[PDB]
Amino acid sequence: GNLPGLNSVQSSHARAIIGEAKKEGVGRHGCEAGIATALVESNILIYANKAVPASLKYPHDAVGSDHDSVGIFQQRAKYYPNIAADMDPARSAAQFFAKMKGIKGWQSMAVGTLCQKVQGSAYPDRYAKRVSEATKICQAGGL
Ligand SMILES: [Zn+2]
Ligand SMILES: [Zn+2]
Repeated sequence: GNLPGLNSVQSSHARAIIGEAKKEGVGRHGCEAGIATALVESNILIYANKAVPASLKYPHDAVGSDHDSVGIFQQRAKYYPNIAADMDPARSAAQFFAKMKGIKGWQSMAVGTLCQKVQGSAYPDRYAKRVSEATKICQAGGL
């Protein structure tokens, strides 16, 4: 059925993230970072943004108005110009994991801090508060 604490939509999205974690070989630690980030930024839903016209032309579970942030990871269109990718769970995850891997020391870095660095966020506390669930969800997905 569904993953721990996720409805069927969130579950679908998380499975796509977890699947890309396997493909990219980031292990549970990587998966924890991806899911924890997804929970904070969007609660694992695909957001569009009025501020980015092209994003309304892709399937989305809701609309938000944070900067030019789009998708599950709230990747800024400024920096991530391919909106198709930003609005696709698997491809958007690949974009997260790609940046995460370029961070020297990520494999043994605390998850909260790792998400902060990847997202350019100002506080790790938000992501850290979500790791317990991210683990449960990653485990249930096969990582
Ligand atoms: Zn870990
Ligand atoms: Zn700003």
